[PDB]
Amino acid sequence: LSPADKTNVKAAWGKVGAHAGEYGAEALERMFLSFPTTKTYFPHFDLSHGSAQVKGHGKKVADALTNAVAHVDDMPNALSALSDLHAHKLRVDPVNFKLLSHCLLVTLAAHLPAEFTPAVHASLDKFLASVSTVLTSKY
Amino acid sequence: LSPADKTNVKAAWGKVGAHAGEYGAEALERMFLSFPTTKTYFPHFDLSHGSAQVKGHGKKVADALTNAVAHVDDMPNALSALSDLHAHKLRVDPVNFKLLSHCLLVTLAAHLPAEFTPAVHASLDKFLASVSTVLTSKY
Amino acid sequence: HLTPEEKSAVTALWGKVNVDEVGGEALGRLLVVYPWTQRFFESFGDLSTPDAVMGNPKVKAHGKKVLGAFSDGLAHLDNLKGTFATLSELHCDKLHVDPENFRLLGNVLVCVLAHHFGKEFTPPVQAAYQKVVAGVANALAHKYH
Amino acid sequence: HLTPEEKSAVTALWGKVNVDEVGGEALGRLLVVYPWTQRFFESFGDLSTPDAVMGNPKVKAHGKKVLGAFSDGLAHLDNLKGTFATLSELHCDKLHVDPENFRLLGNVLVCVLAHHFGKEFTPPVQAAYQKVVAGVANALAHKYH
Ligand code: HEM
Ligand code: HEM
Ligand code: HEM
Ligand code: HEM
Repeated sequence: LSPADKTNVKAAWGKVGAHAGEYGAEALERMFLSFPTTKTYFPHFDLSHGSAQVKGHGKKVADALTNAVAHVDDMPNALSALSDLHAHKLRVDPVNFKLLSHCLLVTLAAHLPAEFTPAVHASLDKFLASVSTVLTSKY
Repeated sequence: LSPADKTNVKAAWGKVGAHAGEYGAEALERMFLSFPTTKTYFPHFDLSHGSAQVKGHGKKVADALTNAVAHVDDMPNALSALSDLHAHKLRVDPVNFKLLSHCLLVTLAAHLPAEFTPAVHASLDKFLASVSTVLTSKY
Repeated sequence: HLTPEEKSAVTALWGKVNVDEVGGEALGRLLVVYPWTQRFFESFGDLSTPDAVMGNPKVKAHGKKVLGAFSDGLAHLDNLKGTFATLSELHCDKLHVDPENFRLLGNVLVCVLAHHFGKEFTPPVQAAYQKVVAGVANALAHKYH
Repeated sequence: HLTPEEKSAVTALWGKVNVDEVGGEALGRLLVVYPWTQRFFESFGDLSTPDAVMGNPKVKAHGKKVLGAFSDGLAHLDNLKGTFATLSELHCDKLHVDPENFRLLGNVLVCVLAHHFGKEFTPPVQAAYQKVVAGVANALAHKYH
């Protein structure tokens, strides 16, 4: 990531703040309704609106993205355990990282209108593309 | 790449040798005939069969890949200039690297049937993927 | 492929779309977020920075034409292959645009609708709009298949 | 859409294809080169290593049935959407396979035809077969549109 993209990502994610866990839950809900093939990965979850488990898993996805922002420079080593889970154990199809990234971008657009510029949009896409690259790096 | 991957790539590309540029030229020809959208990036070229321009470019691509194998552990710094050329100046669509990677595999297979085992197939595909990621890194 | 409550929600929201500005915001965002796409719009002029792209008057003007094509698609959801036969020919035989880029403009359009409607752009509404844009991308891709 | 001299080179080469081995070869390479596709085939047994996959009797057997569907598609290149209607329903509604994977199996088949036929697999022959495997891939993905 370029110095300008790091500054733009930190600006945007700063303003998300204490609502990150809530936005992580909305992104997972949007993905399951819009791309219903992704549901085959959560057969052990209640995937109805306001499910305790989806709220629970929203916080886990958000805390991991906050970590990735604090370690943007050493992402491969910050997420290396999550790269093992998603490739080796779970066997997640790489195409599915692009569907969740799109659903996160739709969630931030809807909550942060003032912050979601063309410039900031572009930098957040590169950032989520970087996070997806690491999470599929055991392939 | 993994230790096993590095070994399979070095061993396969060792047994290409002098034929490197001949093989590169064939891959470009296979690309232009199979995927006709890629012909628009070379308007200043004679793209007819047995073309002198394609043979000379063939050898440039081949030499670029030999360096990448020889610097397998420092790939972003052995291909730094070519990302600038491909991403910033030429605006090459990222789908197109996947089409060339595939025609490069159909060439190595037609010519080295003994060396083109399924494990060596897997190793070359990860290598050309890695080369493709570096060349698109300025997006 | 849209339930009765879907088609009503899609239509209801569309009517409130600023037709002058949404299509130019979506085409502008495609060109900034996915820069390889800028080589097809060389003759539109200055696309050197994000602020050049958004304010470029040819981009705004052409953005209205794209949004018009989408409205025409929404009117004929049961016959999209027939409505976009001429445009598919333009993009596929003449301009040589990879069909993956059609999916990228559809997804960028969904981002822009969420930017403008915020809370109203609910997950069930988003899911109806994804089917539509997938519908349009597959119809523009027909002359390749 | 193939020319007469394309369709005659596609049909000529296929007659020489060892229908027993190539099918298992194509299915085995997909599972080894793109390891996420193994989760669709859990009941086939041991896919832990490349030697376990290639030498796996259920993979070898299932390969014959895939190649046998490719052999029926050539016969009916003018009605693929029809030929592949039942398999479209199976792959998209029951199994939930991402259509990106259909293209990968088509491309792995092309690398295998190249491996066996060598210098007889000419750039113009490959461009004809790349038209077939895309046309197959699209036909399979119809139930998603
Ligand atoms: C930016 C993208 C993603 C991030 C940051 C992410 C992060 C995480 C985290 C932090 C966990 C919990 C790990 C733990 O339990 O210790 C997890 C689990 C999981 N993720 Fe993801 N994930 C991402 C994308 C995906 C995608 C695209 C899929 C599937 C389509 C997926 C499927 C799963 C599944 C099935 C689990 C295990 C759930 C369970 O058994 O409790 N993830 N992910
Ligand atoms: C593994 C993938 C690739 C490698 C290693 C590669 C390598 C190279 C090299 C070494 C050059 C010449 C640089 C010089 O002047 O010294 C070059 C030029 C070029 N490449 Fe690539 N390339 C790749 C993929 C692609 C693809 C997929 C496209 C387009 C579809 C493309 C389009 C071009 C063009 C247009 C030029 C400039 C030709 C000219 O005007 O002189 N490249 N490439
Ligand atoms: C769903 C996606 C799309 C729709 C609905 C769409 C629609 C249109 C329409 C209505 C026109 C004007 C036709 C005319 O004036 O004759 C047009 C022109 C054009 N489109 Fe698209 N388009 C789409 C995607 C794309 C993409 C992704 C690209 C490039 C990456 C592209 C490149 C062009 C170009 C270059 C022109 C011609 C502009 C000129 O007059 O010089 N289109 N499109
Ligand atoms: C692209 C061309 C493909 C063709 C022509 C094809 C063909 C077939 C055929 C003929 C069957 C057997 C149907 C029956 O007799 O009941 C089948 C089953 C199946 N296919 Fe495919 N297939 C393709 C791609 C894929 C891909 C890409 C995947 C997964 C990544 C896949 C996964 C399966 C699975 C899981 C089954 C069910 C096998 C069982 O458990 O009995 N297919 N396919």
